[PDB]
Amino acid sequence: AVANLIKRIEHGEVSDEEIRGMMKIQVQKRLKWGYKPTHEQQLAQLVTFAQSLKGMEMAEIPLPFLHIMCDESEVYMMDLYCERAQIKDGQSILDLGCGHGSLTLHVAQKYRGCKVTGITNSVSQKEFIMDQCKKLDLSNVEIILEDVTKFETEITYDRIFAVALIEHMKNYELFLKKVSTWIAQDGLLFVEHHCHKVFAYQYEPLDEDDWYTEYIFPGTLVMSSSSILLYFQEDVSVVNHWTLSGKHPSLGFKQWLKRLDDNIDEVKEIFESFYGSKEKAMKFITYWRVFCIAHSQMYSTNNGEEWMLSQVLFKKK
Amino acid sequence: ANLIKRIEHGEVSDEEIRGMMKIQVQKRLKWGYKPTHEQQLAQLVTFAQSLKGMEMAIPLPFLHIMCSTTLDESEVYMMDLYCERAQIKDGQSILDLGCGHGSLTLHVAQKYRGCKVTGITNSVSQKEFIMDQCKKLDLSNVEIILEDVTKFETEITYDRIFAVALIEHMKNYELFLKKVSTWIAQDGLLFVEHHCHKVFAYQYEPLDEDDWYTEYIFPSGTLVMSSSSILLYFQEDVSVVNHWTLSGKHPSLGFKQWLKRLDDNIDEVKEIFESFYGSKEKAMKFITYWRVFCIAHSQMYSTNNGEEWMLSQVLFKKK
Repeated sequence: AVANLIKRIEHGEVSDEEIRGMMKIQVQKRLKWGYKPTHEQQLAQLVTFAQSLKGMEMAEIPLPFLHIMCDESEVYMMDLYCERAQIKDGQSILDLGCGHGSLTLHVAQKYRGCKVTGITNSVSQKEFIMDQCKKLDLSNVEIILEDVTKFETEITYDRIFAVALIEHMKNYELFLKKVSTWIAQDGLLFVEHHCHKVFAYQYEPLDEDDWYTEYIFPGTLVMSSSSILLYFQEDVSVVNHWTLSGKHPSLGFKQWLKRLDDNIDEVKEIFESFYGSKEKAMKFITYWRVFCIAHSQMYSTNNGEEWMLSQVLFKKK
Repeated sequence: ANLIKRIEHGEVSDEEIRGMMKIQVQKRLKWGYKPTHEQQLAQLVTFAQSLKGMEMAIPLPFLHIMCSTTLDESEVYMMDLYCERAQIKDGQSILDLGCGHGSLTLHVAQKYRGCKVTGITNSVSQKEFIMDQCKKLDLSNVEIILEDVTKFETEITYDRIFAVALIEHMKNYELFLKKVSTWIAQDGLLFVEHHCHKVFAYQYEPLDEDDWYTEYIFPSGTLVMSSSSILLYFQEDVSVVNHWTLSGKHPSLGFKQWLKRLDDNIDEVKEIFESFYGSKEKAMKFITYWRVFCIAHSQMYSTNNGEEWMLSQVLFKKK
């Protein structure tokens, strides 16, 4: 019944510093769980995990919040995406899970001859984007409101982005097979995924003093490893593969935390309207604070050489 | 330069050679390991992409001599492990690329009487070291084709293909696997084993002015040491089904055992080679080369308890 610690964090009786201390322990426990004494064992563990994903299913916000939130490190990364995806003016572009449309809007403005199509889960996000289009006068963008795991079209695209989407997937084979059908002749697919450098795992509690896992990930999601997509090349082939150290996401979470805290009184306002309650507002806020605190700590581990980012460029076949 | 001459006349002990290799090894590790995963990975992918621009690629009495575990037993254990991981079954057509001594080709053909086994060698000799074995063992399910795998063309497809100790001699893995993929039958499999370093890959180019090992052992052919995961980046024409590694202790042990049999029988071997090469010292020079090869590589694969250089095995299906 570990479930008491939370409202303590939640009335603020547990400091950010204590939460980092707690995550340090969680990190050491996860690393010890995953690492193996020999390469033979370490690799077997990864191939066995990849095979298990093939037995799974592909997969399982107020607008004043998006306005407050949503910094040129974001710009750097998005230029890096365009360069590694070899974007050229004139191409048709598909953005899978475009979210806040940060990438969709950036490409549309940089490459005015491109046609950029975004696919999103949410009304609020489609709204934020297509009304970002009106202020930059972008005629460049179409947003389709739909489930990516359910979407399909006769249309093919020169370039497909899949950033922050793998994190919600389990059966990578079914995902890449479906996406492969949308790739035009000589088209390319760019994927970015948070990972551990060496091993993969499902978010399951490590022992009965592990609160992080069920708190942050209440059913079954997967942390990928940096090389795991190399074992899913039945329908696409790898063109290139890069990683970036955990310091980059670490900083991202800390900056996001800062923007939230710097604006906390108006965020606290927005979520009371949206949720109709101060208690529920308070618990959205606490969840996302702990998320940033805990993941900032996680990605910083060992100078960013444990958890990190993986980017993979695919072509069809 | 003159270091080489001296080794050949036996004024450079085995222990000195092991020591020289320990030094070489520490230099190669320092050269290969990078401070960050970003750089480490970049080094590997850039190396694999460079392979895509490259080309693809003994007296019988010696073979009769050389052919805690004994050498014999570990060899049998390894060939049973190949048959298990390659999912061999009685009745399959089986292609052995670079069948060499013909050990695996004969092992398979003997165990699965219903299999047809075809081997490929580019040798005057090895072909009937195998074909002599067949007439002896009274096997009729073996055919050996005299040919360079590099230029070999066929329209036949096979349920199972073996490529063991072959990749070590190749550079452009992309070209190799494309040609081979066309020989895989419907629902067939390709089993590859290669020596490698666990993390990084390299061409055998001298690390510095004191690097005698690289030129002495790999004069040219601009040969390549693979990494354990490098074939993952060569999946345009084949798809990985499984992937295993075995620690360096296994090949290290093998190199030690081979040297022991060579040394246990040096009288006969010198006889054989100096007859065969029509020159005594030219025979001391081939013998020295293979002794140094075994001593150096036994030491290399032993490094850090077998966790640096090792064996990688990859099972592929057709795309």
